[PDB]
Amino acid sequence: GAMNSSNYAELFNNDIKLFVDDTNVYRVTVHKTFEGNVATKAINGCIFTLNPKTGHLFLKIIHTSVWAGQKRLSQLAKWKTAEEVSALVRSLPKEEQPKQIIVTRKAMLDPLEVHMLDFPNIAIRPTELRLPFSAAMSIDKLSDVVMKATEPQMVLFNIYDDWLDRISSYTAFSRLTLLLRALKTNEESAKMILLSDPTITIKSYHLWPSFTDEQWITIESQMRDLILTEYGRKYNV
Amino acid sequence: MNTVPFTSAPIEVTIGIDQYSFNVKENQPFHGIKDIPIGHVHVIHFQHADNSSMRYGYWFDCRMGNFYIQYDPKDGLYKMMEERDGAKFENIVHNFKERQMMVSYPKIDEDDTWYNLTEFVQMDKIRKIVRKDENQFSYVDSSMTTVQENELSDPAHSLNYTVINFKSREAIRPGHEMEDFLDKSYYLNTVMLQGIFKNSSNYFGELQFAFLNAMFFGNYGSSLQWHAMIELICSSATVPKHMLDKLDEILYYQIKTLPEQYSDILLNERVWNICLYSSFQKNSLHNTEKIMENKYPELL
Ligand SMILES: CSc1ncccc1C(=O)N1CCCC1
Ligand SMILES: CSc1ncccc1C(=O)N1CCCC1
Ligand SMILES: CSc1ncccc1C(=O)N1CCCC1
Ligand SMILES: CSc1ncccc1C(=O)N1CCCC1
Repeated sequence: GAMNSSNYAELFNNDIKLFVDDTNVYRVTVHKTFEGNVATKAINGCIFTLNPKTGHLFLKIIHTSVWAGQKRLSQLAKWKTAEEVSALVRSLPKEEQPKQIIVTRKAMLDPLEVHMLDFPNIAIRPTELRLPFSAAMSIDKLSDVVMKATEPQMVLFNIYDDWLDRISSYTAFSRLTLLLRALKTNEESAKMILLSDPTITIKSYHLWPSFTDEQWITIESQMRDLILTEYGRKYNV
Repeated sequence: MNTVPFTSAPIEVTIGIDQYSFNVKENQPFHGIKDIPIGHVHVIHFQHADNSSMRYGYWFDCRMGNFYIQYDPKDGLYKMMEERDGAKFENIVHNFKERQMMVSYPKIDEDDTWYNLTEFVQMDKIRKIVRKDENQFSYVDSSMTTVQENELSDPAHSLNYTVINFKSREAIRPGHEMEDFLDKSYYLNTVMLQGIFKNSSNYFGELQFAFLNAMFFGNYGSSLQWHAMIELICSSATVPKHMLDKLDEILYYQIKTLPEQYSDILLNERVWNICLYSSFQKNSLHNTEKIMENKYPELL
């Protein structure tokens, strides 16, 4: 059924699964019109579809043209997400298709269930975890490819870089969620922490630097401090 | 006017005939119900005094044969039987009427309630939902499960209602997923009406039969069927005007007849609030919405 803290380790077993986050599919800026009314302008978005065991991020870029002439866009966005995830599953060989898809928001259950009726053996699951995947657009290279897109496009990045050569997928997911939680709570500071040392380069093909094991410990501690810091600033603690 | 004689009443039982219920005491000189209106299906149903478990009963149409009730002390229930000897039957009834051993179907003349509850219900369609082809009447009890319930266990004893599943490949056209899920008109009009039921009368007949089974037997599966068939119409943006007007009348009389004190065991809060207040047809069921709001405003 639902994915929570009791069954957290199931994410890293050998049954293929994907997380789907739709919080950046339909993105707008709100502005005033010449007549003093309010209007929205859509900007490019993305579906965040992640294998938490391997780090494979299948980033489907949602170009603003898909909204043209459509109504009820927040509702359409959930069905467009489900359509694209179903299309991705069908494109994958049978032995690569997921056994479970975990949606980060419960409003995705029915749209994805309906689009996946042809796959009765794939379980569609919600989660009780509050995952910080909305902050994926705070990863500079991901935000860049989304904003530059002139047409629908799928892009592939490993969201763990080469970490799995040295750590397990449990630890890698934990690092990722800590980095994203920090970028979500204070993006400026988080980015300051990550690139304050010009000798650790963010490598061309990597989202975060080439930190050594010891440097990741320092980074991870600085990120917890930031999260705790912001928690205190927020709540006056 | 037709008659269903009883051989005897050896165990204390509440007997119902359509919307009327009455008590028969153990070994009371009861020998049936006379003056049953011709032209309608009817249901004669039972709840034993010593075990209110298993309400059960029989759907029948006196035009299709001569039927009587006889208690079976081995299987412990009142059974419907057909008498093939016409002159034997007429002679039996006449003696029981002369001795005034039969209660009278008490049809008030102003009253169209039973017609309005069974307008589209036909014996031939009942007998396809309830499969026991050697009899002209159909047995139903509270515990019988529907074909759907058994997909999700004895098939000879099932209620074969038409399966209605909103998240099913039958309900959803490849490539129209959002369209078909949010507006169920394709499923209602093409799959169900044109395809399975053939016409709205047959659809309403199954809807009305499901309600009556749910209310008279407290059959949970029947209740699920009734609400599913309501929701399918209310959740369709394109419904013929005559179907909406007839549905409003059908539901009005069903809600009017429901025992006030069973509205917790026969009415689904989600379906009714959705149907009356959120659905495409939220404004098309004026009679049903008014009686619901005045009779069961808690549920809403
Ligand atoms: C970053 S996506 C990725 N990464 C490394 C190797 C393959 C893929 C990929 O597109 N995949 C499609 C199904 C199997 C994996
Ligand atoms: C067959 S109706 C019947 N039978 C036996 C005793 C009374 C009635 C009767 O007039 N009824 C009207 C209200 C409920 C029952
Ligand atoms: C009309 S459904 C009904 N009627 C009378 C007694 C019980 C029920 C009921 O809610 N049920 C739910 C589980 C099976 C039975
Ligand atoms: C006719 S509705 C029905 N019938 C029998 C068993 C379950 C249901 C039911 O409520 N369902 C909800 C989703 C699909 C099944």
